[PDB]
This record gives sequence, structure tokens and C-alpha cells, in this order.
Amino acid sequence: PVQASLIMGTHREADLSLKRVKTLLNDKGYQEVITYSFVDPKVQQMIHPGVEALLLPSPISVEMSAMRLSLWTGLLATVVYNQNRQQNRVRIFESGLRFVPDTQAPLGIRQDLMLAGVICGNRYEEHWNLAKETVDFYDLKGDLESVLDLTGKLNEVEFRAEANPALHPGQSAAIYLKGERIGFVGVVHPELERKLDLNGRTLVFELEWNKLADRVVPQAREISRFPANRRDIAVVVAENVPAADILSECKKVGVNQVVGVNLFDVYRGKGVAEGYKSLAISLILQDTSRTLEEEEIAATVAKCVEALKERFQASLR
Amino acid sequence: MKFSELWLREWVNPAIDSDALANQITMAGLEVDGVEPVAGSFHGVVVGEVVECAQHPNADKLRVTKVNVGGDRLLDIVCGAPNCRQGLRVAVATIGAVLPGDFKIKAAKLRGEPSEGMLCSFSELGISDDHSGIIELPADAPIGTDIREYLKLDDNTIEISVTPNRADCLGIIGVARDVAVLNQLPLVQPEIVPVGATIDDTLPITVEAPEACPRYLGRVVKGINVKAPTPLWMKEKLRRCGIRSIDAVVDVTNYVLLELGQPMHAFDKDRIEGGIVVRMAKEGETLVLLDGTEAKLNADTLVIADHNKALAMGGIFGGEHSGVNDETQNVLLECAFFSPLSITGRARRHGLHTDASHRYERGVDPALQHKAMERATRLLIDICGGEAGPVIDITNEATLPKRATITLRRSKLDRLIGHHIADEQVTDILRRLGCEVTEGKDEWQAVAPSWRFDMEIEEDLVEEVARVYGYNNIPDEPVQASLIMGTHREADLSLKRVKTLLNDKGYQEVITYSFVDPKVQQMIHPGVEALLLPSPISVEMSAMRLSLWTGLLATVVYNQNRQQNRVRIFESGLRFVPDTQAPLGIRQDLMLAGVICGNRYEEHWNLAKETVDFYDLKGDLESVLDLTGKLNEVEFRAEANPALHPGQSAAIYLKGERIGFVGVVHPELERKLDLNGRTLVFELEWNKLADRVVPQAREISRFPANRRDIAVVVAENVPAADILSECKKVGVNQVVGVNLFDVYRGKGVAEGYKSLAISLILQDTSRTLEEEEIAATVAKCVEALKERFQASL
Amino acid sequence: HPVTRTIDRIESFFGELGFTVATGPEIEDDYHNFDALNIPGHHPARADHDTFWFDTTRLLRTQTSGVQIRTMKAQQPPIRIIAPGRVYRNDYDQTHTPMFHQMEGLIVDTNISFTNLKGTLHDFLRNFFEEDLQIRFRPSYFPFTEPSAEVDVMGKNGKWLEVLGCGMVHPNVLRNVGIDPEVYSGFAFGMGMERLTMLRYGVTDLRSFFENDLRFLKQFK
Amino acid sequence: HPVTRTIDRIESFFGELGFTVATGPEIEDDYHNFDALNIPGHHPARADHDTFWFD
Ligand SMILES: C[C@@H](CC1CCCCC1)NCc1ccccc1O
Ligand SMILES: [Mg+2]
Repeated sequence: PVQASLIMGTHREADLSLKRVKTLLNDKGYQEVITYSFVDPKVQQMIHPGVEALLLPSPISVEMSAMRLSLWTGLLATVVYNQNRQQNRVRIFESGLRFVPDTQAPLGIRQDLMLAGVICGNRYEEHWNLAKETVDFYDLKGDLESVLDLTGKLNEVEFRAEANPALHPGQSAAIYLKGERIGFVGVVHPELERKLDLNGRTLVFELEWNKLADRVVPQAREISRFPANRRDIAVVVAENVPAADILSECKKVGVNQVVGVNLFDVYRGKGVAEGYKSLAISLILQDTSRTLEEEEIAATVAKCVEALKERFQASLR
Repeated sequence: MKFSELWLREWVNPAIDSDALANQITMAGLEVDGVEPVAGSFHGVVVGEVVECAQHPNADKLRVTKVNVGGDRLLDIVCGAPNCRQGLRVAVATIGAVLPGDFKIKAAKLRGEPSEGMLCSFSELGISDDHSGIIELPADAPIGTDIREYLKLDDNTIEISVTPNRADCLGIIGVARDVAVLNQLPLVQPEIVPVGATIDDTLPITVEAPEACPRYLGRVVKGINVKAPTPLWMKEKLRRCGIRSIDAVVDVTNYVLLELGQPMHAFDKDRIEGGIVVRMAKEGETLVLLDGTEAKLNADTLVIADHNKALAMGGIFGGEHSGVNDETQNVLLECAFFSPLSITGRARRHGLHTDASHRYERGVDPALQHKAMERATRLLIDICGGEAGPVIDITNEATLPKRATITLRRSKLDRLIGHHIADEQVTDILRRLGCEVTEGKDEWQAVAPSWRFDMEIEEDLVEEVARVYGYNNIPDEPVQASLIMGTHREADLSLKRVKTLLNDKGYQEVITYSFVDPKVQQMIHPGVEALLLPSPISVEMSAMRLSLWTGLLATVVYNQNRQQNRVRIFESGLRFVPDTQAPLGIRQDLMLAGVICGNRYEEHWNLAKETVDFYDLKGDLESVLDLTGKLNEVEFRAEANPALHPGQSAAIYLKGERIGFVGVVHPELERKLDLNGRTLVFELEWNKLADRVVPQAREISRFPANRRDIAVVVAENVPAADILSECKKVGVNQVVGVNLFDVYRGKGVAEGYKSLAISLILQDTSRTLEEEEIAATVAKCVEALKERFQASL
Repeated sequence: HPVTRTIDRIESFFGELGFTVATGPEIEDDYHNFDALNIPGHHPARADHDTFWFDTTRLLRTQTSGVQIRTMKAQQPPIRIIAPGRVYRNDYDQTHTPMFHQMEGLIVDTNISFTNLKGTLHDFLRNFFEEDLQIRFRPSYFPFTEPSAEVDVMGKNGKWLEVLGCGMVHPNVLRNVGIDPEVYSGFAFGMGMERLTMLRYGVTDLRSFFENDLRFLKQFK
Repeated sequence: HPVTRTIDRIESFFGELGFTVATGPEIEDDYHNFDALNIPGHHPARADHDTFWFD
């Protein structure tokens, strides 16, 4: 056996293990997949039209002659592959490099490690007590929020509606962390879904791994031995106003006392004018040194309502 | 161990401040626990004399006083202390002085008479709790001098933890000797000249247990004044070491204990019938200790006795009769060396713990008795008067312990430490510690000094060399070793992998105490006797847990009492079940348990509020069991459990072995525990699922498969899993999948009967199937449900 | 649980050095908890040890030494194990709970020295607190090691803070498990997980670990 | 993925011996894939590997 020193090396608790994220995805019903780094440029052109990919002179075949600009060509080819074998429900993910031509990158090609995945079919397998419903946008986002919650920075994640040629423009989001774009998520565009011959609605995502490979190290905070108070507010805004921004404003305006902000209902129909919506939000208030009385509770709740008035032109009901 | 820094500095005074000296003592191995000031913070208090003292003309119990403080003229002071009288040397807080508590001394009148300061008690100066009267200073106290300088109140008491190896560090001399070695300084020792005897008085002393007492020193002092006051300098050194002053004879013996580490005792010579007999006690001897209580002694306990009765416990505690009292005029001073093994454990047996027993059971210097006897003799007669007889020396050279001769090898020193310390430094360190060292070829032969009881083998000298050289002067070096792989087993399932899945299903890990309240555990596991602690921290933590449910259910109640109804937690840990076939009569199995309650999810804009039920927890349990790859061989059988709902509880079986339980907490148990609502618990024997299946690639059919649904109506009490298991077992290699997707009972099915909608997937690895063979197989499956169960529809 | 976070980090630190995790029962006999560690029946650190006894032989362990003694008896060197587990003492204050967690390490090889003890634990402390922090080794005493030491970390308030204990395995301990101290040597160490967790994440009350308030535990996800 | 299980097992075997995992890009240059490995341009390994070149 080798006779050498025993030195530990340098660890960093703030690192987020990719294997830990894979374990979470497995525990959410996802199978790991490994696809070829070179794909058919015909298919990739249907997904990323007009984007010139680094091509292989003298490839193994024409269908494996283009370095993948994302992981979606290989992923979407895998679900079609399985759907041709009588398997409609496909929930898979893959980690691997993408190759985007970039003159400012070494060797003229930028090589980023990505985490991507796709889901389709029913939410669950056939079950005597689980309803047969096709998977939707908020199913995939729920799994993505589970992944991003491992960083401890979920309070700083944003899903902004953003156009991507491969995605349905009304159900697609660019993902942001602390203002930094980290990925994209949405249902595949129906025309792109009609192409490739996909069985129904399919949901894809892709995350730049190194953007979220860090996590917050916990610092203990004191717990109040005094009881907390809940106050709900009804907030009516225009439809196009994102609900997460109202929540974000509430948390930012009430920092000292407001220890919790949660949306529990969103209503748009009879009772609210067309083109508008009402957001039911619970505000939990607590203090570490005393119990709160109605005067201070009402003052802070009013402080949050006025901030929603200033920023969103919201109204209380 | 408490001691005065200034007293220690009388023996060794390194040119460094209190913080550094205390750090040095800590770095010697005597960790300082605290450093406290000797007196309160004040200024403007000086030595004075009561020149004139008279009755206060307007207050019955006050006095008016002229005080000389060495100023231009005498001061008018009013004093109400009972001991105030003319000629007294006192501590005078003059005008402008500030006393502890920001108590400024101003000139004022008290009951009509002027007072230009006040006479102070020890309590007012923050020196002690003495407020019975004003401080009385020695008659030669220097008038006008700051009492902080005269009483040395700029001093600290240093408290150190002394581990049992450093038996030599239970006195001023021993702590100072170690500090001197660390500073490469000599030790300054008091001149202790022997007291010459002026009378011939003795008494017979015979030792029947010379193994327990290799040396006993008796000495008589005739005609002492037991009522003589202890001088202030001795009261202060006693107090700054944590010992209050009692009477003059006990005070001198406590002083030599503090100074030299030698315990000593004083008998009333007139209450000694015959002589002194240092012997073992008889089995069942009765002795009334000095605290008034009676002790029933065993034959392994050493006693100091006379020719009739036992007088004291040797080196532990004194008796009530033979001690010094108010009428005592003649004393017999004891100063002995007792064998540590003969004293150890006896004090704890009778709930005793004294300064003497603590030192004797760790080891007092067997070459110290004569010097300590002469020290006490002079101090006693200089305080209480009297005449000293000759020293009665009963020493047994055969049982007297011998100084150890130890060989320190260069090879062992360099190997254990890993750092070469020069030869001259090694021999210098050992000699300053008191060893007789002769150098050899790559070796040292050392004779340990008489006071060290932790120098028997070579490694002891390695530590002495290392600790004096300096631990932090030794460099760092990585371990050299072989890079040999451990033995891995891919079939191992990790507990950390299971904890991760539970986290990814919404479970928070908790850790609870292993001893619980038997009042509440007897509610969860009634009739099951648990292992109890005879001496618990409390009765609510006196029963070793038979499961993890007592800790988990106390945790949800705790959180629910703090406005949190929804709690989903788990825990891994041992249970303790009495088992005569187990090691130590108690079987300790590693368990994995958890509990959920409240709504399935937190409040959500797209999820509706629904309370958790049995199939929610069972789903999480199937996710855990699926990690083993043996979920096909798991059975949930309804089974009785006193803590659980009889209609919603199941025993978990794996390959015909019960591995755990799961179910809704019984509603009456829910009531008694003050649970907010429906609560579901589980528990698994961990080692039964710490093993998993290693995958083995099987061929996949390239030919399509076919699905046929059937609706079977059976009895309401027939478990659906047995029906599914029958379709999978009775079916040949054609049917590859059996799944239940509906369970109906109501308008259409008879009462007490249910319809189970089952999907059967059929496929072959070599060919494709057609309707003939397909329908013949679902017909074969449905006929298997005819005799064992009921027909279809 | 935050204590689990700590135990997992330390297991990964020493796992890269070839240290195997070993566990054992929490109820032990006086042999594996005292006698095998060179602590005779008359030894002070035994009766005056705040120990929970059931009878004269069975006790709630004060250290995870039982698994370390059994491992040494069952194999010759090299030995490289760490032993985490719950231990028990009678005290109960703001900084003391009757139950707590201890991580104990042991390595036994041919030329294990005190210099290796310093370097290994200095590496460990630098990784655990993730900084080039001030530490010191300080003479101490344990019946099962010689030389013995405690290591302190410079506290944020200017005072040294005792973090762990260590030493070179006593030759009596090696002898009664069948290991020749003239051929083999080794060092061992022990540390409390609650203490290190408090210093790492800023927890100020040790009792919070066992109250299991979901608001305290949720901070450590 | 089955090969991921294999990689993770091998990483844990050598990790106990102090072997640190290191990763890098998959498109490499002439120097790091051949030249620094004692494989000059006139060495048959630049063809015995049957390399996918871009230029
Ligand atoms: C109680 C011991 C038990 C081991 C010691 C020697 C070999 C047997 C097991 N725990 C490790 C340890 C080491 C040094 C100081 C404190 C400490 O806690
Ligand atoms: Mg020693």
C-alpha cells in the first residue's frame, strides 16, 4: 500500500452538492438520464431556431453532428423514445455540459454545466385515491422550488414571464436568483409539441448549475417566547401584476415584526371587476421582547397596505 | 482549590502580571476556573486609633469618638458598633472616601453629633460577611496608612481545578513549585526551624495497621489558651483560600494544610483514655463524628482510637468527643501519612468530603510530616501559648512508599512526541521538577521526588518533558500511514439516505431525551415494564424509553402549545427494552420513528385544506421501504396496539417478520395527551431495513404489451393487497403488472361488499400476444378469485 | 437537527483520512466505561463523575469508549475509527444537559506521535470553523492518555474556549486490549457536538437543542 | 443512471484514501489532450484514439 500523509483538504459548508440535488429529484419522482452531447441539428433547430451550434466536421453521423446548445434536444428525444414504447408518463433529468459558441470564451466555446429535466403525462400513476390529472406548470415549479430551497435563498428567487421560442409564451418563466438569471421553465410550445410528436403537454426546465451551487450557512436567530398574531388582508390588483411581488413587498416593508407572509387564496370572478384579481394574504406578526397589542398590529398592517398602494395601486377589501 | 496570588508570590514572584500568571498556571495543567478580587473597590480608607470613646448623649446605643488618623487634628466620629472602645486600631473611611456601591463618605451629623467619617466593618469594605462589629486591627497598626496597603487588599484569590494526578498541587508550596519550574526560577521557602521541647510529656502511640499508616507523628502541647484570637494575617490567608476562621487551634492546622498541603488534627489530650491506637476499625464500630451524626464503620476503614473507644476516622473526619472544645487545655497534635489506597472511597461511603480526605486519597508527601509538625507547633504556641513536648515518631520504613526509579529512553521520547528536545533541556527539566537524574547513552535514569504520585512509568516523564518544554512549541506534522481501502458493501442502505428522503417528503428531524416520564409512557405502552433509573435528574426523566413515541408525542404537544398545529417530525435512536437474553439484560435496538398531524400542506392558493390520514403516512413509509428494493415483500396487516385506532392501525411485516407499526393515535390516547387532533405515528426497527437489493439487469421485451381491466366484487373485509398479490402470483410470466385504480362500494354493490377495479398488463419477451391467449389469462385470473374470494362484475 | 449537521461534517472530514465510523450501545458496564480506560474502581473520576447507574455494573455511558475498546480487541493495528453517539451526565444547567453528543476519534499505528495529534486536530478546527483561527494545546489529564491535552479556540470575546480533549493512548489501555505499546502508538480525542454547534451557528442556549421547537430547527434546513 | 452509481462508488472508494474529485471541460485543445501527455502531433495516438476534431 501507498505510504503517504493524511491531510484533510479544504471543505466549504456553503457548497451545494449536485448529488444532493439529484437525490431530491429522485425523491420527487424523477429518473436520471444521460444523453449524447452531440445531437441532430434538425431537431435542435426546431428547439433553438437560428442559433448556430458548433458542428463536428466528419461526425459519427449527421444525427450526431451538433454540440448541444442545451439539454432539451436530448431530453425531449428521450421522452419521445419512451413514448414510442407505450410510456406516456416520463419524468427525467440530466446534468451535463452545454456548448454555446462565444468569442469571449476559451477555445471560442463556452462550456457550462447545466441541470435540466422534463415531465409529462399524469401527475401520478393510476391510483385508487389519486386523481387522474395531467401535469401542469405549477407541478414543475414546485419541484424547482424544492431544488432551490436547498440553497436557503428561496426568498430571493423570481419567476419572470419571458419569451423563449420553444415555450408557450403565456406559461413560461425565466428563473432569477438575487437578480441573476439562472434558468428557464415552461410548457413546450404547442407547435413544437406538434412537431417531435409529443404525447400532449410537456414541461421542460434547465438551470445553470454553478449559479446555484452555493447555499446559506445558518445563523441562529432568537425565538420569541411571546405569542404571535395573524391578520389577513384582501388585496385587489390588476391581473398582470405578479402575485409574488406583492408578497415580496410585504416581507420587505415589515421586517421587524412581520415574521411571516403567505398567500392562501387568489380569486378572479364575480365580485371583482374583469381584468382584476383579489389576493388573500396572511400576515403573521410577532416580537421577541413583548406581546403586541391591537394599536401596533394595526399600524404595521396599515404600513404594508400603504406600500402596496404606492407600488402596485392595490386596494384593500 | 483557592489560594492567594500574593501568598503564592511569597514563594515565587515572576515578573509578570496577574492575567499572565493565571494563564501560566492554566498552561501548567491547573486550569483556573476564576479570579476574584480579595476586597471591594474603594479609596480613602486609612488606619486610625480610637483615642477617646464616650456614650452618645442623645442615642442610647451609640458612641461618640475621637479618632487619630495622623492628620492635623483628631476626627469626630460616631460609631454604633458594639465592640467600639478606646485604644482600638480601626479602619477609618475619611471624608471624601468612596465605599463599594458608590457610597460617598460625607461629613454629617448622626442623632445630633458630628461625624467626620465612619469606622468600618469587613462587610462594609467587601472583605467578608462579617458585620458584627468594626474591624479591629493589630495594636501596632501604622496610623494614617492606607488599609489597602496595610491589609494587602490589592490581591486576588485564584481558583484552580486540580486533576487527581497532581496530588502535589493541593497546597501553596506545590502550586508555587510548579510555577517556579515553568519560569526557571528558584523556590523561596520559609525558614521552618524545629521547636525544641521544654517538657518530657508524651503518650503511648502504637500502630496496628502500618500498611495504612506508615508514619504517624504525635506531639503534646501543655497549657494552651483555646480562646486566644487568631491573628489577622492568618485569618486573611485562610479566607483568601476559601476557609473561614473558626478557632485558633483549627486555624493553625488549616493554615499548614493550605501552606504545605499536609492535613493535621488536634485531639484533646485529657479526653484520650490510655494512648493512641492507629488501627483498622472493627466491623460495625460506632463513631459520633464532629458534625453530631453517627457512623457505622467497616473493617476496611482506618481509625484513630484510644485504649477503649474510637476517636476519629483516620485522615477523613474527627469525632465529636475527642476534638478540641471550650474547656481544652492540653492538645495532642497529629501529623501522619496515610496510604492513599487505605483512605480512598471511605469518605464517600459515609457522605463525607473533607480537605484532609481529598488530599490523603490523592497522596500527600511522605517526606513532609516533620516539617509540617514543627510549623504547626511554633504557630500554635506563638498564638495560644503553652509548652511543647518531644515529637512522637512512629514510622515504618517497610511500608513507607519508595520513590520510583524510572528510565526515560531517547527512542520513546522522540517517537511519542515526534519532536527532538535537546538532551541538556530534558535533564534540566526533570531536575527542576525535583528528579535525581543520571544521564546515559540516549537514556535518562530519574528518581521521582517524594511529592509526585504521578511518576511511575516512562510516559509520565514524557508528559513532564513535553508540558514544561511547551505543547505549543511542538510543531504540527501530518500522520504517515498506509492508504488501505475499507471494506464496502453496495447492499448497505444508509440511514442518512433515509433521513434525506424523509426530509424530501416534508419531515423535520428531532432529537429527544432517552429517559422519559413513565406516567406518560405507561399511557402509550400500558403494562410494559421499563428500565428505571434509581437516581434520575427528575421523575419525569427516570424511565428509559421503550419506543420513540413518548419523545415524539411530547414534541408535537410542545410545538402545538406554541401556535403550531402542523408538525411532521422523525427521529432515529435507541430503545431500551428489558430482555434477559440480551447483553446486560436490556436490548438496545436502533429505531426510526416519526409522527405527522394537521393539514397535508400549509395554506396554499391551489391546494385545499385537508387533514392528514392513514394513507398519507403509509405513502411516506412505502417510499422509505422502496429504498431497500423489497417493497414487494412488505405487508401491512391490521393488528391491535393499545396506542392506536383499532380500525386504522397496522403492523408492518417484511419477509414474515414484524419490523414496525403505524396508525392513527387512539382517540382516547389523543385526549389524555392533549393532542390538538388526528395524529399518526410510526416506528421501524432500523437494522431490519438497513439492507437493500443490488440491481441485476433483466432482459426487456421489444414486443408491445396489452392492458385488460377487470372489476371484481369481494367481501368488505378482504384485504385488496391479497387480491392484487393473487393476480400477480397465479399469473404466469405473461402478466407483468397488476395495479388497483378504484375501490367502489355503494349504489350498485351489495352491503358489506366492494368492487375493486384492477388493471392487468400482459407481455411476452419473445413474441407478441393476441386476443385468444390474452382473454384466456384474465379469465384464468378471475377464476382464481372465485374460490378464494368472490365473483366479478 | 443542527447536531446532526455537525456530526455529518466531522464524519466527512475524517472519512477522507480513512477513519471508519463505529457505533455501540448507550447502556454499558463499568468495564468498558472505566476499567478498560485505566480507571480503577477507587479512581476519583468514577464515583465523582455525575454518572447514571442502574446497579453496580450497568450504567448510562459517559463516553463512546465501548465500541473503541471492542474494535481494538478484535483486530491488530492499523486502527482508524471515529465514534459518535449520545452520552450522559447528571448535570443540567444553561450550558449543560443530562444527555448530549460526543465525537471521539482513535488512530493506532506504528509511529503515531504528538506532532500528528496537533496537526490532525489543527486541520480539523480550521475546516470546522473555516478560518485560520488561533488555537492552543494545553496540558491536562485523562486516565486513558499520557501525555494528555485539551485544545482551546480563541473566543470572540478575547478568552480561550475549551473545545476538545486529546492525548497519546496510555500504554495500559493498549496493553489490556492486546496491543504492544513498544511497537504501536496512537492518539485519541473527544469533543462535544452541542458545544461546537453553538460556536458554529451562534446558538446561545444549549437547551434549545432538546426542546425541538420547529422554529429553532427550521433555521438549519 | 447505472453508470452514475458506478462513478459514485468509485469516488467513495478513493475518497477515503484522500483522492479529491476534479472536473473540467469536454472540448479541449491540442496541448492538454496530447502534447502535455508526451503525444506529439506525429504520434499515432492522435488517430488511434480516433479523435473528433473541430480544427
Ligand atoms: C474517553 C475516551 C475513550 C478512548 C481513549 C483511549 C482509547 C480507548 C477509547 N474518548 C476519547 C478521548 C480522548 C482523549 C481525551 C478525551 C477523550 O474523550
Ligand atoms: Mg502525567
